Amino acid sequence: LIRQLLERDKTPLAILFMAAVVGTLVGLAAVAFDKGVAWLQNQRMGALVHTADNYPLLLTVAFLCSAVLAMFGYFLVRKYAPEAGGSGIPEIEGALEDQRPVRWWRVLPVKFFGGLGTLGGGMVLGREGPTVQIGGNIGRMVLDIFRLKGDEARHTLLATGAAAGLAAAFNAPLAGILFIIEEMRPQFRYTLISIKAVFIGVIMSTIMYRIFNHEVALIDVGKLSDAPLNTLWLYLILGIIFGIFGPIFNKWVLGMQDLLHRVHGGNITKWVLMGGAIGGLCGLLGFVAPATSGGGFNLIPIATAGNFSMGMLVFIFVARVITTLLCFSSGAPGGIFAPMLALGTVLGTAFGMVAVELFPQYHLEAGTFAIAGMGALLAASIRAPLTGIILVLEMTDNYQLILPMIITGLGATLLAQFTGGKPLYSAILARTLAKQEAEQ
Amino acid sequence: RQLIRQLLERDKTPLAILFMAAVVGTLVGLAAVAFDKGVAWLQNQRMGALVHTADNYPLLLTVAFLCSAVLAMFGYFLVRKYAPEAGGSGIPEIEGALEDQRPVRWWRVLPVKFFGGLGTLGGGMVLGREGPTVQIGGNIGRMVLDIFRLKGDEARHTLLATGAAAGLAAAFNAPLAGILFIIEEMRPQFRYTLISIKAVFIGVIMSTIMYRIFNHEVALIDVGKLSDAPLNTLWLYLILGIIFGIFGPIFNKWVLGMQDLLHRVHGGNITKWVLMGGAIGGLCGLLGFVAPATSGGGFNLIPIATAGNFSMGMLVFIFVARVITTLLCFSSGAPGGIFAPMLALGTVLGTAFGMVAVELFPQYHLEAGTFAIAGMGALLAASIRAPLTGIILVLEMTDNYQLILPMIITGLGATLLAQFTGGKPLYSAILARTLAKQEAEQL
Repeated sequence: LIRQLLERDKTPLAILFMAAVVGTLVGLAAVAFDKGVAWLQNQRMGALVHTADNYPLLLTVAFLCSAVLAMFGYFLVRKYAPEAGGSGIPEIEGALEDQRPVRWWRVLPVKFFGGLGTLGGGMVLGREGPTVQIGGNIGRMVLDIFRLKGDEARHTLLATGAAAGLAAAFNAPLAGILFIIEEMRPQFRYTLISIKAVFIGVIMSTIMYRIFNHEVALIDVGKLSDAPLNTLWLYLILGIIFGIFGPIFNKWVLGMQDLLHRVHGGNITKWVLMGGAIGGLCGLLGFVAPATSGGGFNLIPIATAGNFSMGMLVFIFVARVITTLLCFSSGAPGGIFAPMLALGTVLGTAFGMVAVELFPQYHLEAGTFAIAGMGALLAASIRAPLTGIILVLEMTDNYQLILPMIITGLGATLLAQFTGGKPLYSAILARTLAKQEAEQ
Repeated sequence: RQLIRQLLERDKTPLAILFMAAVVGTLVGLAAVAFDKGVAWLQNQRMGALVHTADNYPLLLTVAFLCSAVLAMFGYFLVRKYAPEAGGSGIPEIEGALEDQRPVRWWRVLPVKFFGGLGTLGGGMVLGREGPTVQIGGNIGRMVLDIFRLKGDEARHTLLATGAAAGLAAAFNAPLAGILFIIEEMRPQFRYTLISIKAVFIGVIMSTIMYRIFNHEVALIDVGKLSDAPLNTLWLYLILGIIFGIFGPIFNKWVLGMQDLLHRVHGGNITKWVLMGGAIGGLCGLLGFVAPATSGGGFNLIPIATAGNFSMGMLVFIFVARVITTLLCFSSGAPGGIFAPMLALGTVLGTAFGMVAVELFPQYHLEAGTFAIAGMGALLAASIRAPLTGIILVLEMTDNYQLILPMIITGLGATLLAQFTGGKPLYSAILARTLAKQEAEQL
């Protein structure tokens, strides 16, 4: 009696089956990207050990290999795909609506190969941007394979691919679910089946991630002490000092974009030569000191343990802000999410040392502010606290301090609105839509 | 200075909303702490009285029957008079008040939900403390807004939201599930304004602070670290998801039939209603001493059934004689929620399916107790259709965050087979029936 009624409910089960195949296709193409970025990074620095007789020659070999990888990425991006260069999240936030197209023809080779080129070279970016853009474009690709002309299936499978990309870029299933409901809330349908397709995508993508990697947390810090009471106002003070800083590192990106848009003009023969020099200089800076340059997913346990002085922390913070403004605002095919975690961990440790020095009788531990700083800086700069305070907990497993994290996320997202500020993934989207409308 | 004075009075209208959200958070923190201390004192006093007068067995049976029936009649007569809307699940009468449907009364709801809702729950009925305090928060948000007469349109649907969120957060010690409840479950009712979503955060943290002041932070359920679920038994949670998805609309149709089946035993008058409900509360207080895991508050068995073990026949007896008493003690019209009895109904079927799976599948290295954590958030997601709240709510109070993937697996299965098989959310169907009654009593 079920088989005759199954045809009456056929077309939602079609969307569920496409969500189940998206959760395999991305989640395989995410683990392939992660293994590709693990390759030719340790292989790149292992190609450096048999040439230690001439140290400037070693410097120039590191500079040239990072520069040719960045030039490969920028040449593969600035040809065949002007929509690939950037953080990826606005270019599908405008594609959940009918404002920006998802052209999977020439992005899914381009974003993957350019992300390998700009991430194995050692630039500051961190892969969730390419992983979510690849996920959304796979969610658009598989709807072209099995021909479906529904005007809601393409809005459902894009959100399913985005959720299943973010749930494999971070091993964060719950944050992969809530990223759609928080960051892409005005670009969503929620018609009682587009939460189920998102669930199937997140489940299958996390299964295909954990079937290859065996790690309980992407950032391996142990069980820190739980934050007691009568010391959560220090987390509120950290929230205030991040809410002041939030729009400052939201105006700086949009200023550095307009600054670096004129150093090359519009032709790719200057953009490639500028971005290759930027990526090579960042690779040399990563060889010289592997704390100022490099991706965001190093240095977070090293800082949250407390293995840094105050002057080293402020030098790492200044040079890290400079290099994450230089290596992302040039139209790079990488993400700005993980460098925000690096900046948050650095300033959280720099505040935790101060809070331990000033108040000894609170019995503090300077790692807890380093944990809360990422979930506050994401809330201050992208204006999405609910999918930040779980994205920094799904890969840390420090669930005991879950209340000061909400306190500092609230304190960041309040003073990010008291000061005139906007979400970065909406400011970039509105700016490129205004640029496209001014062009056409 | 003059520049910060000019910027201060320009934004005086959202800042007043945030300050009232802080006041609502502190008030529901004090109210829920007083509610938990009241029901704890009532349960401890009743058990101490029965232990003191436990000399002869028929006398001990009769005094334990008269207790939690005198309190039940005091919790029913004070509801059926002065407050015809209080005696329900608490939450749907403010889900129909996030809109403009139901009136948000604080005149005769707070001294009803904090007198009868204390008296019929501290006596030891099946219903949990989740239901009263969310309505207490949503009805004290209007009291906070009406003590200073702000009278804004965006203010009322913000202080009806932060009261519910902070009431849930002070109920189950869950500062994520409080926000996620009225982000996900209240999606057809709550309006995003980018200031209300800050006011809800303010209310949730300022109520969780006033809860963690009085109750020391360990857990609500005493299961520390169960075994993790590897990537070989993840399909086995999906079968329990299918089972709970079938049980989804099979449950809360018994509620739908019982709410109109117990309407014939008393009609509509107060005297036969309170005399039926006194016998119901006395039967439940008797079953809370004859076999003190079949009935009660619903939290006295979850560290027992999750960590330790019952027998299989004992577990199916607990499940059957718990289904037969949850409907009997809730659907009469009592002040109490179906979060905690739903969790108690989920953990027993989870432990029973775990004891089935550890015997029929020996070659999985299965710990049988870890399926009950999935079963709680599976029956909750199947009968309320709020999976994203139901995962994080049981994860806030069991602290087994090492298994978050089988939780989403069984929530997916439960929601999918509760949507394919024709079912409705219970907290929306109760609201639809009460709205139909309100529109039909006039015409």
